[PDB]
Amino acid sequence: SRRYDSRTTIFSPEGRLYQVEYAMEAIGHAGTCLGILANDGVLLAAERRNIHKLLDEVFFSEKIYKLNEDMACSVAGITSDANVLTNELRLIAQRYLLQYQEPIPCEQLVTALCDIKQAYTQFGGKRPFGVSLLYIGWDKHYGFQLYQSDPSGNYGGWKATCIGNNSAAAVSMLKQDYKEGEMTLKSALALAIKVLNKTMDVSKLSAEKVEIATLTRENGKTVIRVLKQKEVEQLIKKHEEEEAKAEREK
Amino acid sequence: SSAGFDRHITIFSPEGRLYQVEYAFKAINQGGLTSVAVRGKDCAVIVTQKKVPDKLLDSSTVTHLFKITENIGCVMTGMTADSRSQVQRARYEAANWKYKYGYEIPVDMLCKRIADISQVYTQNAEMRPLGCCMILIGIDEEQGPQVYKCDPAGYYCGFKATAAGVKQTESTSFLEKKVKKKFDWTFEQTVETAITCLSTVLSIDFKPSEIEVGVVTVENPKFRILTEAEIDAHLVALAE
Amino acid sequence: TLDPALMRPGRLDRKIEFSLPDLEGRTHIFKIHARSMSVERDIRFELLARLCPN
Amino acid sequence: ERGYSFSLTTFSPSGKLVQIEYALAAVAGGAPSVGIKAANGVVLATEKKQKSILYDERSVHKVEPITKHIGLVYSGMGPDYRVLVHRARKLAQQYYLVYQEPIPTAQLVQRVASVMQEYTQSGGVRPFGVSLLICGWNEGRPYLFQSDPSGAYFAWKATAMGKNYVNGKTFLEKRYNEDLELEDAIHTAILTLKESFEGQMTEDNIEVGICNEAGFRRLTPTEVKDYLAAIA
Amino acid sequence: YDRGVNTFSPEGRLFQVEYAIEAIKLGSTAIGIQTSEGVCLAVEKRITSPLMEPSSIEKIVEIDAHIGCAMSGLIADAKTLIDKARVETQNHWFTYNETMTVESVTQAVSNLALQFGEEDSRPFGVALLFGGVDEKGPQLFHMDPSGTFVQCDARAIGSASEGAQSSLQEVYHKSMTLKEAIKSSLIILKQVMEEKLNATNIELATVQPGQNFHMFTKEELEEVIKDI
Amino acid sequence: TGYDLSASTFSPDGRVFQVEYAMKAVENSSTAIGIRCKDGVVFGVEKLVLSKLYEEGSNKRLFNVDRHVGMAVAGLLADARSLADIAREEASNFRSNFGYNIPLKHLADRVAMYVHAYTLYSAVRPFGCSFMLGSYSVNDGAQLYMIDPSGVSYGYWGCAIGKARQAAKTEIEKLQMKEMTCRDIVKEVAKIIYIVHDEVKDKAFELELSWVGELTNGRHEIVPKDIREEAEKYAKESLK
Amino acid sequence: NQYDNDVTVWSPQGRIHQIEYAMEAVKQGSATVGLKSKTHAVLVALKRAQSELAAHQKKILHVDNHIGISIAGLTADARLLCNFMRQECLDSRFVFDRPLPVSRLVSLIGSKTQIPTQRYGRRPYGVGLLIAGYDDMGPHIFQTCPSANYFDCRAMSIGARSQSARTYLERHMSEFMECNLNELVKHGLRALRETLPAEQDLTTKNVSIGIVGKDLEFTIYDDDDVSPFLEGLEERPQ
Amino acid sequence: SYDRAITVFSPDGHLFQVEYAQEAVKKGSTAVGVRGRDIVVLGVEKKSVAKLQDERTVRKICALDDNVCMAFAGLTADARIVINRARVECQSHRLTVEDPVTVEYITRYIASLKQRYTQSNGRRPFGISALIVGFDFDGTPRLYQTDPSGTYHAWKANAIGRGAKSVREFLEKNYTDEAIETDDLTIKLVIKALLEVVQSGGKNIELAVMRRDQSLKILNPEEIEKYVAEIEKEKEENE
Amino acid sequence: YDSNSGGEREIQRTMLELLNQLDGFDSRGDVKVIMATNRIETLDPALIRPGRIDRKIEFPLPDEKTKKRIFQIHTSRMTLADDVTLDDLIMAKDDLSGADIKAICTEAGLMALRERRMKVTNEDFKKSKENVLYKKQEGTPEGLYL
Repeated sequence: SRRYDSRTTIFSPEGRLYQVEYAMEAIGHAGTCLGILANDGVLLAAERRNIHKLLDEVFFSEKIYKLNEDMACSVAGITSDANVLTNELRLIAQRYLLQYQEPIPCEQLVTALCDIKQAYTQFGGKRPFGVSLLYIGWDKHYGFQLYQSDPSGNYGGWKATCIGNNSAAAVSMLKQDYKEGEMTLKSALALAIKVLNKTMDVSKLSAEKVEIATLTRENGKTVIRVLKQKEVEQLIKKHEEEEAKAEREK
Repeated sequence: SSAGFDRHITIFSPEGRLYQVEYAFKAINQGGLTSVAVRGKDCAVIVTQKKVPDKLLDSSTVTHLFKITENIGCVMTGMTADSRSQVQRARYEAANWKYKYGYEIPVDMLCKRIADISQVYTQNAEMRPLGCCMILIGIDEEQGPQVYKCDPAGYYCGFKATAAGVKQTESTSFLEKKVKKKFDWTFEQTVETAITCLSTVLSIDFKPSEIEVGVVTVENPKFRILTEAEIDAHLVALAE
Repeated sequence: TLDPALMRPGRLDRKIEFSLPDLEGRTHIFKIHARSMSVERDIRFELLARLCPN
Repeated sequence: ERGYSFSLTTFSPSGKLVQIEYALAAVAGGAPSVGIKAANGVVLATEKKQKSILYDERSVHKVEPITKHIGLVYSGMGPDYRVLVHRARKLAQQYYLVYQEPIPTAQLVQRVASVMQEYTQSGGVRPFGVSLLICGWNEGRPYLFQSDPSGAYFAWKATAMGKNYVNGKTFLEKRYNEDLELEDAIHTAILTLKESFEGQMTEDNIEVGICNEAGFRRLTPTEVKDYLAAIA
Repeated sequence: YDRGVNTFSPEGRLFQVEYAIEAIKLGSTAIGIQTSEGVCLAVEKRITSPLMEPSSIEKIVEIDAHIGCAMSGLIADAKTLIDKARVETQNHWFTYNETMTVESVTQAVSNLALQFGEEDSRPFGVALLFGGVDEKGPQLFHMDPSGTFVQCDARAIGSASEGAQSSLQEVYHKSMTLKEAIKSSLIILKQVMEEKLNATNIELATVQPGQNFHMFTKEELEEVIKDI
Repeated sequence: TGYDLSASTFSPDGRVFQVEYAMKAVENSSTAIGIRCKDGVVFGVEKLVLSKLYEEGSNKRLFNVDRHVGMAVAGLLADARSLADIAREEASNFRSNFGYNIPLKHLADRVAMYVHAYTLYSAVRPFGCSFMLGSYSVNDGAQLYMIDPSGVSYGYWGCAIGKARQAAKTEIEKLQMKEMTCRDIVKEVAKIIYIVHDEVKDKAFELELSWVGELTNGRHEIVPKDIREEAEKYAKESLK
Repeated sequence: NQYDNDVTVWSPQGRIHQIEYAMEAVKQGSATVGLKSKTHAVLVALKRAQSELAAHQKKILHVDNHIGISIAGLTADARLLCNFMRQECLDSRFVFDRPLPVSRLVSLIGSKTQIPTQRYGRRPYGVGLLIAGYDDMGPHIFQTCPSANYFDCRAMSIGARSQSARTYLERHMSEFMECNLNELVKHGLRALRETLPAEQDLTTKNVSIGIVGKDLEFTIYDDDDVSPFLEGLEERPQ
Repeated sequence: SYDRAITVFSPDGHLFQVEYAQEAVKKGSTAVGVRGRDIVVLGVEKKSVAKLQDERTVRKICALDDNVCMAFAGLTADARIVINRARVECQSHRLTVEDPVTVEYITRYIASLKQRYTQSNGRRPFGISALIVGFDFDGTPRLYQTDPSGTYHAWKANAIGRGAKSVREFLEKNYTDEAIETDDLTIKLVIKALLEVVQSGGKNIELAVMRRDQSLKILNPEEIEKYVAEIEKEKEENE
Repeated sequence: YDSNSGGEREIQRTMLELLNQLDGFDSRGDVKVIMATNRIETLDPALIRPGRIDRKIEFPLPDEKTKKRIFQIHTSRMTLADDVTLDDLIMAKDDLSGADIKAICTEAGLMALRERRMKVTNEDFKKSKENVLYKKQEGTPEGLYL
């Protein structure tokens, strides 16, 4: 009756959280995402966690969820709890357009989700979300933006953030190697291929294990580009050639 | 092992099992009673004894043979209070089939309605799963007689001859050797094997006052409870 | 550490226990433990025993 | 009820969900199955036995249709299967009353699993103990999907669930090539069905359903007994 | 250590309502005296820091026009009982054109003193002192989180609960005056408080039959101190 | 222990201890018996007087559900008045919907399904009561029913509820049933209450008799107690 | 002790302990005695003061022109059943235009206090009543309990040390019929003074008397008119 | 539909969740605020920037209206619910009563919200503590504060966060009227008080002033350099 | 605790005799006693009681204010070259004690001797800060609190 209640609401006697801390320490297992911007364009690197030979890959957007005509996201956590939030956040962006006939800016979409994730932690005794996801996009006020979501309902503005615990070493690379206003669509992609070559434990960076989606602003369209099969491989052959050239000083 | 509250409410064990439903499987056996269902080629016999311990107790308010509709009869094992609540569900949803659809409900469709109700009682963790069994007979159009069995887990299947109650492993093992030797089954061969299977497992060789026969016929599709005089007719006929 | 064999009559008969002061036995302690040191002659000790419940 | 609605599935301090891991243990102790996609149709093959010779095999069915071209089997437990079948039957009709067009097979699995995920997060209930294999030939190319009690969805070519699935997983990894026909797929689905079955494979020990481009077609035991000759 | 919130003791009492009366002892003390010339009322503010501006801390709150109050316990739980007691005097006047008596104010407050539960929360944590002048002369009432309404002649509640009531019965009689009751109360306060007695630690509120609006500020409180 | 808190959980062998605990609460109560003759039902309830403790005629356990239906409640008296209101309210809706007097076969089944429904959930407890239903009709004769706290309700000729359950029904079956008028039964009930329950634990006690049948024109009423007083005079003749 | 917590949980002995813990709440209250005659129903109560300056807590409270009750338990459960008690008397006054009989009022009370003794999450109403009424068949004295068992009695007493009051009433129950008012009341207050220590007694400040009868509306006397009732007495011998 | 009490009493006469929620306020960045007669000042410490990432979205000093300014403590998720709730209330008060909302009315809205949010059932209390600063009509500079229990006061110099007792003890020995006389002296005083909280290299100190005639204006990082320089200049003149 | 073996008896008597010899109460001549352990919760309770010890001095954790002297004191008896920066090493790392800085100073001393030098360069202090101090950085609630 009352002895079966799990009490996902009460503070720790230490004076902090007890249930959300378990998910925020869990989120670093089995997921790796990142995204970089400093100029026109923003990317999203993903990672195929298990690529078995008896699989279809007929969806062509596995971890990237194009949630709007101007935005997309990279999710990591419970697979099925992602599908609840991506169905919700896609629908929040559309009731805004019904009300104003104007596309939703990137700032006040993220705040609309983080109020939902918080409310399932305070009251109700509901299991909280174990989902940390990223944000890209373009608005009419600032432009190309990045955001980092948390299971606690906290967000923030970023330029080189990540998700996975394996990618905590990548932040040490990104603090070491990052440019302020010198991004291209080549210097940003070759940096991300350099990150996932070291942070992932897959040798030689097999092209069926990574996934890259970019957003550019062409004329008035905000083209969300999902690049597929051979441009990944020649990016690796570009990266392996530059590693073979720079090692000649040794 | 016991993890969390797996011994108390309907949740999973670490072994991939759960216990409150398989505790309910032996919630039937405290009645101390056995029911036998036998299907023939043109009939379906339901035979079940009763125990009358008191002389100050009626012989008409005891019998577990219950009439669901004019063409569907049933027998109830398990405990008594839970069995009668299962019957009023069966009487009610057979009536809504007539009001909604127009024709008479099949005996196969009625066990889907019952087993889905028992699913939910398993499913919600804050209520009791009604440990009792449920055996139905009836004549279907262009299909012959049928025998079905519902369970407190919430599953059913078709049958040829299967008993329930306390003695299953002794009664069904008798009925396996009886069926697979490919005997004839007309009317009285079905009734005589339905008596002797209960009479060899329990080993009583009774008097015609404890068992009740609930046979239904292709020629007479009405569910019919036999009289004490004609039960004696079938019993002395198999006594050579 | 109470032996029933010691509570046989002949060894231990009467029960005398000690309890806590209500208000004034505490203030009895405050007045004794302050004359030995140089204190102010314009202070009170009832306020201190109120701040000491147990 | 009272209004309790408190979730009984919480995070472990290690950071996992314990009850969903236990629901996958109930799936592995179920009946084995095998589903193979072979470039013109999908073959679902289950392993259906009876505890005695007293049961009636023409009563309870495994390979089940959904609308006209969408088949569905399972490998978990019995009574939980009939709930989400009846749920998926009704759910495919609201697609048809709105869009007047048969539902794509990718669209059910987004919706059946969204029922099933939200079912675990809610309070007072347990998760299901049934994994599914949903298939169907829509828009030319056939499909073959798999769900789970966590509510995730995948896209296989040739998978196997139930007991001894790792033995069938290595067998289908060697036997199944990139492409076959439907008749080659039925031959190799039976050639992996009795990896851990009994000796006798009659028309009643297995039950196979296919999805042509003409539609879902469940095989009667006559053709199963006629194809089981010179099998494997 | 988590039993039922609504469970009788094996001895017969309650669990959580018993703990509510214990939570009054940590609050500040308050003294009110009923006298036929009028009801005086006193409290101690217990200022914690000189950066804290004192006049935003109040304990005396007027109710309608002639009824004061004195809270002792949790501050924000008392703000719910005050805001209801103000409204329930206004519904009495805009349905009857007369002032609600001091006794029948406290009846309306003491109804939801123990109306907590799961359906239809926790008990409150403050005791009150309602004092006022109505048709039966001046009145003074006392309540508690157990909803035990009662009338007192001169009740003293708060931290000095036992110490003040013993000293108060030493010097009290029936034929008091108002000026005698005011100076007698602060004698009790300075014996039980720990700081000095100035114009910022205490405050008064005296309601009279003629001067119905109880009115007492600074620069008069200093006059009462320096005359004793 | 550990399985005997909620009425929804099962024991590891398959029973419910919350129902088992409530039955022996009814066992710790004074004796109330009932018996029917060929044309009526006679109730008898032993009633305890501690020293004075009340009036002469307080808290009588011979309730009156319908014009032709009686009660012989025994056990926890507070929950007995709850069932008496539910049975009162049930018989009025049969009158309003259908337009004639409630048959006793329904009225036992309608109440027992309400008793059964409090044995399924963790929110409520089972009723700690057991009672008798006695009626008489010109088209159905007299019936006598009996409801336990579990909900098992069927017919009897003579039953007994209380501490002296098995000790009183031993000599009830020594009587005859068909060849007795209910005027003879009244002085036969009075000795059974007088034989059992010796004045050791309880010195003084009362004896209330209620009676419905052919002599009372189907209406239920108390017997003329102060009038003609043939019960206790014939009962105290068994002094040896 | 694990089955001694909730009201829903039974016992392996067969006795619900939350009702048994509610009977002990009634014994904490002060004592009061109700009795009757052929034509009158008089209940006499004993008040307790909290301090020397506070007033005595009132015990007898008026309900209707012919029904008045006493109290022996909590105060929240007192007024919660009191507001239910006043409400039912004026409904039948509004619908049928007649006063309620006393017996069928109390049957509504036992049905009222049954629900919070069976469902989960509710406490029993820990309170004791002495309902004294008058209707078309004579005066009545009813007592209740938190176990929802109402008793039709002629003379009872409930509260602290009420066993000593009952023994006085058993050896004087024969004289409680041919007594008009003055020896009817002064038999009642001799039962209260036997629930007292031998150094204090009734002082016209802790005692109230309510009388209802044939030609008399239910009237509560306290502290002024108790003094004509407190005369011609005798001290308790020792 | 949830019926479960979370905040109950203790055997000694205290609570549980309220003392636990004040612990989360103690694990926060410090933010102080003083007042004057024409201009108010408030600043936050422990910026803890990654120095490669965006910073316009990490701003934790906001305004509810054109008069009232916020500065909270504790966890950041619970602050965002209270702020966007209080923006609605100070906007709906303007709909009924035509005035700007006083600083006294908006703090009773927040404190009475936070109390009934602990009174009810099944609700995790907040873990924030606000500093509400705003100069009302007639030119009345004053500042209030809140508490997770639901109490509110009026202070002249507040300190919250991790190590508020050290900062409040520093302001306790600083009861001058001269520091509230000059404007830039009071701003440097906040910089002096926030200096002994964190490492305080003039880059982790975000302050904002309001001269009771204009909305809040964040001072520049070049302004914070000149203010830290004049603080270090006058401090070395003790010889 | 008292056991039955001959292993603990040499401890409990010596513990009791020191408590006896400290408070023999005959003539001590104003002997001051300073006692220091790390923990207190698994200690002798009858020495925490008054009558013997009435001073319980605790040492709470320091801040980055106390570090800058400890960085100066540890980088004082060495060949500190005039091309090094220590203030960046203070600003970056937020949890390190006197043992850690001394472990940095020795690692800074070792890296100078490897490539056959006398003074210590700035990159040595950077590489010593990034090699030595990566042993206990685990567990902090960043980005949640304000």
